[PDB]
Amino acid sequence: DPVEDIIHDALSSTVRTSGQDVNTAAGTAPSSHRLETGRVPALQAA
Amino acid sequence: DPVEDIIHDALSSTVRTSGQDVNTAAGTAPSSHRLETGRVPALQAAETGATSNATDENMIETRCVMNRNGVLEATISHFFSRSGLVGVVNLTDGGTDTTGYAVWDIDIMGFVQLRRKCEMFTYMRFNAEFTFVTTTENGEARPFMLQYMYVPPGAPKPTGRDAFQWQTATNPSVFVKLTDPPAQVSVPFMSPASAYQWFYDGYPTFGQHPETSNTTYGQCPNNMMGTFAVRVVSRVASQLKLQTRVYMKLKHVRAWIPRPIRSQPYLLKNFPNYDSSKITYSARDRASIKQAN
Amino acid sequence: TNINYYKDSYAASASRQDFTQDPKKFTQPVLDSIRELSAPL
Amino acid sequence: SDRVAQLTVGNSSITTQEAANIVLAYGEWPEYCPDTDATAVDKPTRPDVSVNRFYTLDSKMWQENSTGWYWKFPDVLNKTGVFGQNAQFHYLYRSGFCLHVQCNASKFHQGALLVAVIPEFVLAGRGSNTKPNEAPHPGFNTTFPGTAGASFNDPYVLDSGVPLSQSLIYPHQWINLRTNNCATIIVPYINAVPFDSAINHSNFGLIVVPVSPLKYSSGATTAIPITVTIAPLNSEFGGLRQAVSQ
Amino acid sequence: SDRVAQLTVGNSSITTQEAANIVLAYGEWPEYCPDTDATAVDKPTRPDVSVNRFYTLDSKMWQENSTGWYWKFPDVLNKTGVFGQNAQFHYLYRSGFCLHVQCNASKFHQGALLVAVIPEFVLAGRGSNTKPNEAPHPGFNTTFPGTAGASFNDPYVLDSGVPLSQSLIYPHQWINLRTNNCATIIVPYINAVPFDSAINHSNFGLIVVPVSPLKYSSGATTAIPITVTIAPLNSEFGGLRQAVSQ
Ligand SMILES: CCCCCCCCCCCCC/C=C/[C@H](O)[C@H](N)CO
Repeated sequence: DPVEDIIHDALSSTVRTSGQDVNTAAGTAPSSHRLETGRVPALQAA
Repeated sequence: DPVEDIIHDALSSTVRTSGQDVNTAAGTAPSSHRLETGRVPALQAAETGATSNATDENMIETRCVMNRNGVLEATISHFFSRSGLVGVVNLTDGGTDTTGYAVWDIDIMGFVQLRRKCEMFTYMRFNAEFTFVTTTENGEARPFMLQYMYVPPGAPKPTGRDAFQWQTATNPSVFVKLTDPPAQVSVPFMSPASAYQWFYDGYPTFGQHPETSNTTYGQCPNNMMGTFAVRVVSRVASQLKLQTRVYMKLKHVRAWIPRPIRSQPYLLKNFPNYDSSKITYSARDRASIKQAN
Repeated sequence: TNINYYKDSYAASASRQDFTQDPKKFTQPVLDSIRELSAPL
Repeated sequence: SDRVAQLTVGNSSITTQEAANIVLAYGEWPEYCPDTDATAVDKPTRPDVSVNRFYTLDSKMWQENSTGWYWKFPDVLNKTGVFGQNAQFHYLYRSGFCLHVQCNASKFHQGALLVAVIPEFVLAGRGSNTKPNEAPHPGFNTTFPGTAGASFNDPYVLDSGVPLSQSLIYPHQWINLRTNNCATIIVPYINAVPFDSAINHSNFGLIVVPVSPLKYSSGATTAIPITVTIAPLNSEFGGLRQAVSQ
Repeated sequence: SDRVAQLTVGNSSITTQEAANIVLAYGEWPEYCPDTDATAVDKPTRPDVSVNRFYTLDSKMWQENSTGWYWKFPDVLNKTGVFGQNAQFHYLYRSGFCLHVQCNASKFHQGALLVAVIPEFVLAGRGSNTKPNEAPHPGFNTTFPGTAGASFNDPYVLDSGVPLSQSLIYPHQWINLRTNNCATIIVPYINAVPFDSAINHSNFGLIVVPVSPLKYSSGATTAIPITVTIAPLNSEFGGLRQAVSQ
């Protein structure tokens, strides 16, 4: 109110990866062939 | 219905930037750091001809400023509100000069300081406020009387001191004394066109046009608007060397199509001719590139 | 409040000053009105 | 998704793939003469297809020491096209142009080009003499070059005593050989009168200035041309009469 | 749509157009010291603008037989900047850095660079002698090189007896001259104590290793530099006292 610049950041100075509990190994589901463009998990960017 | 092609475009021949009223300067709100991809206001493309909108909030850690600086004085209405010199006449009424009158065609291009202002806008429309200051060559005022007749295009121009044109039963005239505060007159927009033109990419007439000397080029008459004459009110000559400056103001001005400012010096009146031998570079010459004074 | 002592219109001085500015006519005279902080190309 | 562009007027259909962003002069589309302002009491004519085509002017080659070129409108179209045969037969005229200029170069070349329309683009006698009866003046073919388009003599002042540095107040678009090989402008009818003559009063000019000089390492295409394709929109014609060449 | 990047901290505003993907060390933003854990009973100071700027270190040239470089933090900033004059006047300190390193190259060049922060990056005496009183040890300027940043002697073991092959457990980002000319890291305050000294305890290191050697066909730019721009976030300072150089 006297000046917005000091109350703006202080209000926005609040706190800025909820991993689960893995009991066993990771299973897998089936998967069929998929012949489509645009969707690729191989060509990543390490 | 008889054929769709004619009713389609006619129905779709209808009319195909709602800017706000800015009273003050533009304020600013704060802004914090933002570390994200995809969103960038710096890397614009000035090649599209657009202005980059890299606002101050979007570059740095700005603050909150509620500005108050007035923009009233920067508008065109108060930019041309200043009066300024236009012409001088030389009514050399003496023993040798047996004329007693001096005619001067209105051309504001004759003097640079008012010229360079109106060159910034290609088409203008305004009403004028002329002011005829009056004095002798010595700056002295005397007990005499003058006549100031406007002679439109087509009117008979005066021929001498006792001419019949000074009967002025239709031409507007200003009868004023020389011991008087300056005469002042408002003048309307008396163009035959809808707006004045300081430029004309062509010729007034049709037909052939030579390539050796083109004196008719760039002379539109819609702005060319007649003459303006003066005499001393007397049938016999009084020996005095007179020289009256004429000043004008521009009011109710409406500009159009802004034009860059002329940097080169002027050489003629109705033609913007510069000189190839002396190109006046706009910027002053520095020492080297990395030596900001 | 400004007043004219003549029955003509062109004897007034500052009969209506006006704040009206449109930077979009000159600064951004673009068909595709680009976004304010995005990539233009 | 924005680099492509498809403009089609009349039977023509132009496309440019690398150039992007149409710039519209002063934010007003070209429109016909409204009823409440026209003065030509007779009916004007609206062909709208024969004339509204993309006429292509001649190619101008760009050299490493080039200076510039310029044209005048609608002066470039009075001998060619149905629009030429329509302007020679009519005293009055109104139209709005869709400029479009092309300069193709490789991704190894460099250079830039300033493209801008100049309303009421008068020229200036190049001489220090101020004698009114012996004043230098530009010739007719110099100020009305026609379909070919003449070159500049000193582009830094636009051959009019106006510095090129301030020349971006006018509607413009930059060709730059790293990102766009082409440019385009859609300009309305700019004239203080609703109609005008077509073979006397040119409404505006166009300038194509090599600001940054074409520079390429030796071993590539040396002859870079520049073509301009022009297209009037919402043309008008009135006051039919005999032919008039000039 | 993802290749551009705009980071602006303080009065600075950095942009990179070809590099993509900010990597945040360990998934926690930099935050101030919480109330329930601090020990410095006096009030600490939060300038937040003067110090939180993008200070740019010196350029290090990359040669075809180069080995590597490294720096230490916040040691690189103790003589320069208001942050330097703030660390010399305070016993305690806490901040979180926004690393950013740049290596520009052409699309005809090749090469890669491993960029990684190394927490508590100690070094190692290079010698087979195990005599405790005659043990080889790194000098002060070798372990605290300052704003310049020294080079490696054997990068395959990081000059610490740790193989570079496993060095990607740490937060890292690869510069590779085919797809990105730049990289960036946002690292929080990593220290077993809430505050620490600034001219004694360096919180972490940074390494820039030429894994793949710069190789270019002859006839191109031979001098490739590397610049690193660094920017602390959420800085703290406490325990004011006299100046202390080192
Ligand atoms: C008896 C009253 C005398 C004053 C009246 C003189 C006529 C004034 C008409 C003003 C016309 C517009 C201003 C003129 C500008 C330039 O002379 C022309 N546009 C072209 O040179």
